[PDB]
Amino acid sequence: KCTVSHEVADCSHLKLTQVPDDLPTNITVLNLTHNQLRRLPAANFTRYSQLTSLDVGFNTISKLEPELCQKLPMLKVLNLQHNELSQLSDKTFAFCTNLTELHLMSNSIQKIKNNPFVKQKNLITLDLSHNGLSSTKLGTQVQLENLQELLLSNNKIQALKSEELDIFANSSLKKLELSSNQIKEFSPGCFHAIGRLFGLFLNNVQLGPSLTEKLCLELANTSIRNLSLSNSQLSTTSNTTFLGLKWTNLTMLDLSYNNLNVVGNDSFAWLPQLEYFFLEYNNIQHLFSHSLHGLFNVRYLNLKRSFTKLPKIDDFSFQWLKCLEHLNMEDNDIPGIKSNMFTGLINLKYLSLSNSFTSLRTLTNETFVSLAHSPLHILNLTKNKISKIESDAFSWLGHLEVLDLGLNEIGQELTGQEWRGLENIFEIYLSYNKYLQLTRNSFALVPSLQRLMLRRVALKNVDSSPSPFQPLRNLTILDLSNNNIANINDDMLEGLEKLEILDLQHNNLARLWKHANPGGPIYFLKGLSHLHILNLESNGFDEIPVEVFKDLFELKIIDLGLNNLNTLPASVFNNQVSLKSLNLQKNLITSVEKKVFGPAFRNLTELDMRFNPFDCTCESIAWFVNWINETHTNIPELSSHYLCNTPPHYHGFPVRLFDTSSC
Amino acid sequence: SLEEEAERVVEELVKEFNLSRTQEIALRRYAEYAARATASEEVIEELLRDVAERLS
Ligand SMILES: *[C@@H]1O[C@H](CO)[C@@H](O[C@@H]2O[C@H](CO)[C@@H](O)[C@H](O)[C@H]2NC(C)=O)[C@H](O)[C@H]1NC(C)=O
Ligand SMILES: *[C@@H]1O[C@H](CO)[C@@H](O[C@@H]2O[C@H](CO)[C@@H](O)[C@H](O)[C@H]2NC(C)=O)[C@H](O)[C@H]1NC(C)=O
Ligand SMILES: *[C@@H]1O[C@H](CO)[C@@H](O[C@@H]2O[C@H](CO)[C@@H](O)[C@H](O)[C@H]2NC(C)=O)[C@H](O)[C@H]1NC(C)=O
Ligand SMILES: *[C@@H]1O[C@H](CO)[C@@H](O[C@@H]2O[C@H](CO)[C@@H](O)[C@H](O)[C@H]2NC(C)=O)[C@H](O)[C@H]1NC(C)=O
Ligand SMILES: *[C@@H]1O[C@H](CO)[C@@H](O[C@@H]2O[C@H](CO)[C@@H](O)[C@H](O)[C@H]2NC(C)=O)[C@H](O)[C@H]1NC(C)=O
Ligand SMILES: *[C@@H]1O[C@H](CO)[C@@H](O)[C@H](O)[C@H]1NC(C)=O
Ligand SMILES: *[C@@H]1O[C@H](CO)[C@@H](O)[C@H](O)[C@H]1NC(C)=O
Ligand SMILES: *[C@@H]1O[C@H](CO)[C@@H](O)[C@H](O)[C@H]1NC(C)=O
Ligand SMILES: *[C@@H]1O[C@H](CO)[C@@H](O)[C@H](O)[C@H]1NC(C)=O
Ligand SMILES: *[C@@H]1O[C@H](CO)[C@@H](O)[C@H](O)[C@H]1NC(C)=O
Repeated sequence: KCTVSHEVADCSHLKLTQVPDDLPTNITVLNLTHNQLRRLPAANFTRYSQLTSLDVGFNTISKLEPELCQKLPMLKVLNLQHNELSQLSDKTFAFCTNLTELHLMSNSIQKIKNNPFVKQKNLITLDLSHNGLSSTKLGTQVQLENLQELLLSNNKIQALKSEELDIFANSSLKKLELSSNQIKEFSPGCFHAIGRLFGLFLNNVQLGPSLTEKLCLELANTSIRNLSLSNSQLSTTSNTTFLGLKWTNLTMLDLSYNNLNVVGNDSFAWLPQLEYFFLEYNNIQHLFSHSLHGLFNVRYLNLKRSFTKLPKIDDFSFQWLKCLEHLNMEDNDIPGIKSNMFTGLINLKYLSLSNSFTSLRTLTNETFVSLAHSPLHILNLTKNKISKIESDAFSWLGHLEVLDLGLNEIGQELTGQEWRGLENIFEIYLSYNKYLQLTRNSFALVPSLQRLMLRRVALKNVDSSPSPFQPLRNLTILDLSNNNIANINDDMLEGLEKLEILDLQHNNLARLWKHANPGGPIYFLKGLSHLHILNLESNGFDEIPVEVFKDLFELKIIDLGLNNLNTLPASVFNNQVSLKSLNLQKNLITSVEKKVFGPAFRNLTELDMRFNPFDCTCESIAWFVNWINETHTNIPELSSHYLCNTPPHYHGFPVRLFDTSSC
Repeated sequence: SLEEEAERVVEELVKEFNLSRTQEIALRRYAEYAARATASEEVIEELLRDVAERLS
C-alpha cells in the first residue's frame, strides 16, 4: 500500500477513492496529501482510533459530518487545505475541541454564519488564508483564549472596527497577518480593543499618505512591537507620518520594496526604539544629513540596492547611526568615498561593499579615511573594478580580518608597500586578477596571513627570487591554479609547515617531472607535513620521481587525474598511510600490481582508477580483480568504467567479469 | 547538485559549534576546497569534523 517508516502512513501520491482500511491500527500521520477523496464518514475511521495528525490537504471533501470528530478524540492538527468546505454549519464541529492547530485555506467560505466555534480551549494557531472572507467576526463572546498566531493571509477585508474584534477582548496574539487585502478605512479604535495585539503584518497593501498618517494614530496606545509595511506604497516621508507611533513602543520595521524616493528631514525621528530597519530595494536618490535623525537605536541596516543608478551621500549623513552594527551597501552606484562619508559609525562590524562603487579604480591613502575610528571586521570589496592599489591604502584599517579583493582588475607589480598596517589580516582573496608580478619582499608586512587565494592570477617571479612565500609562516591554504606556472625552484614551498591545501590544477609542470631535464626532477613538494590535500591534476606528468612523496605523511587526498601519466614506479605510495582517497581519472596506466598500487589500497575509502586502459591479461589485472572481490572500500560503481582495451585477444571486458580462474 | 546538501552539514556544525562568523568563512573555504578535491563523500564529513574540532 503506502510507505510506512515508523507510524506514518505516507500515502502521498497513491490515487485512492476509499480510506486505506488495511494499514496498522496505530498510525499517526495519515498523510493523504493528494488522494482524491470525497467523504470522511464515522464508519471507516473507527479503525483509526489513535490518529493524531490527519493531513488531507489538496483533496475534495465537500461535507464534514460532526460524527467524524466523535470517533477521533485524539486528533491534534488537521490541515483541511484546498478542500470544498463551502457550506458551513453551526455543528460542523461542536464537541470537536482537542485541537492544537487548524488550517482552512482555499475553502471559499463567504460567510462565517453565527458562531462555528466557541470553545477551542487549546487552539494555539489558526489559518484562514485564501477563502474570500470579508470581515473578522468569528464569534460573539470571550473566546480564542489561547489563539497565539492568527493568519488572515489573503482576504477581501475593506475596513476594521472595534466591535468586529470585541471577541478578542482577552486574546493574546503574537503575530497577526492581514496581508494582501485592499483596505481603505481604519475606523476609530481597532487594536486597543484586542488585549495583547503584539505583531502586525500589512504587507502588499497600498496605505500611503492620508492613510498611514491616521494608522500611526490608531496604533498609538496599542502594544504593537513588530510592524511590516513591505511593498506598501510609500513614495515619500515627512515628520508627521509615524508621529503617533512615538507612544506605542515599536521595535522592528520594514519599508522594503515600496519605491522610497526621498526621505524628509525629520522623518523617523519619532522612533527611539526601532532596532531593526529594512529599506532594501528602493529608489533612493539623495540622502541628507538629517534624514536618519532619531535612529540611535537602529542596529541592523539593509541598503542593498536602495541607491539606484548619481547618488550623493552627504557629509556626516551617518553620524546619528551610533548603534548600527551591520551595513549592507551591496548593489548601488555609489560614486566614490568622500573624506567624511562613514563618520560616526563607531559600532560598525560588517561593511560589505561589493558592486557598490563605479569609481574605485585606484585606492590611495586618503580613500578609506572616514573609517579611521570605526571598528571593521569584514571588508568585502569584490567587483569594484580596482585597477591598482597605491601605497598605504589600508593604513586606516587595523581591526580588519577579511580582505576579499577578488573579482577585480588588479594589474600591478607588488612591492610590499600596499599592506602597510593590516596587523590582523586573516584572509586575502586575490582570485580572478589580471597579472600580479611579485618580489621577494612582496609579503614581508603581512606575516599574520592565513589564506592566500591566488587562482587565475598570472604569477611571475616564482623562481627567480629566493621565495615570495618565505615570509608567510601561518599559511593554511595556498591556492595556485589557472596560472600556467611552468617553472619552480626547490625552495618555492619552503618553511611552510602548517600548510594544508596545495591546489595546482591548470599548470604546465609536465616538463619539470621528466628525467632528461638538467639537474634532475624538481623535488618541490619537500618538507611539508600537514598537507592534507595535494590536488595535482591536469598537468601532464608522464613520470613520477621515486621518492618525491617522502615528506607527505598525513596526506588524505592525492587527486591526480587528467595526466598522461603511465607505468608508475615502485614504492611510490610506500609511506603514505592515512590515504583515504586516490584519484587517477584519465591517465595512461596499463599495469596495476602490489607495488604500483598495493600499499595505497589498505584503508582506502574512495578509488577513481576510472578511464586508464590497462592491458587485458591475466597477469596485468590479477591482484586487482582479487582485490575487487572484497571491497570495504566504498568504490564507485564498477560497471561501464573499467574496460579491457589493449590486447585484441580479450579486448572489451570489465574487470569484475574477467575469468580469474583461468590464470 | 546533491553535494550541495553538504552545506547543511556545516550548518549543523554552525548550530553544533556556536563560533564566530569569521570562522564560518574558514569552514566554508576548507569545505569548498575539499569538495572540489575529494570524489564523493565520507571524507568531507571526517575532514570537516576534524577542522571544526581544531577551530574552536
Ligand atoms: C505500531 O505498529 C507497527 C506495525 O506493526 C509496529 O512496528 C512493529 O513493532 C514490532 C514490535 O513493537 C516490531 O517487532 C516490528 O519489527 C515493527 N515493524 C513491523 C511489524 O513492520 C510498532 O511497534 C507499533 N507501535 C506502537 C507504539 O504500538
Ligand atoms: C495615546 O495616549 C496618550 C496618553 O499617554 C495621549 O496623550 C494625550 O493626548 C491628549 C490630546 O490628544 C492630551 O490632551 C493629553 O494631555 C495627552 N496625555 C498626556 C500628555 O499625558 C495620546 O493622545 C494618545 N494617542 C492618540 C489618542 O492617538
Ligand atoms: C515638520 O516640518 C515642517 C516643515 O515642512 C515644520 O513646519 C515649520 O514649522 C516652523 C516652526 O513652527 C514654522 O516656521 C512653520 O510652521 C514651518 N516652516 C516651514 C518653512 O515650513 C514643522 O514645524 C515640523 N514639525 C512638525 C511637528 O510638523
Ligand atoms: C597621502 O599621500 C599623499 C601623496 O604622497 C600625501 O601628500 C603629500 O604629503 C607630504 C607630507 O605632508 C607633502 O610633503 C607632499 O607635498 C604631499 N604631496 C605629494 C604629491 O607627495 C599625503 O600627505 C598623504 N596623507 C597622509 C595622511 O599621510
Ligand atoms: C563578498 O560578496 C560576494 C558577493 O555577494 C560574495 O560572493 C557570493 O558568495 C556566495 C557563497 O555561497 C555565492 O552563493 C554568491 O553567488 C556570491 N555572489 C556572487 C555575486 O556571485 C562573497 O562570498 C563575499 N565575501 C565573503 C568573504 O563572504
Ligand atoms: C505530509 O505530506 C506533505 C505533502 O508534501 C508534506 O509536505 C509533509 O511534510 C508531510 N508530513 C509528514 C511527512 O509528516
Ligand atoms: C486530547 O488530546 C491529547 C493528545 O492528543 C490527549 O493527551 C488528551 O487525553 C486528549 N483529551 C481529550 C479529552 O480527548
Ligand atoms: C519580530 O520579527 C522577528 C523576525 O521574525 C522575530 O524574530 C521577533 O521575535 C518578532 N518580534 C516579536 C516581539 O515577536
Ligand atoms: C513601551 O515599551 C515597553 C517595553 O516592553 C512596553 O512594555 C510598553 O507597553 C510600551 N508602551 C506602550 C506600548 O504604550
Ligand atoms: C532638512 O531636510 C531637507 C530635505 O529636503 C533639506 O533640504 C534641508 O537642507 C535639511 N535641513 C538642514 C540640512 O539643515
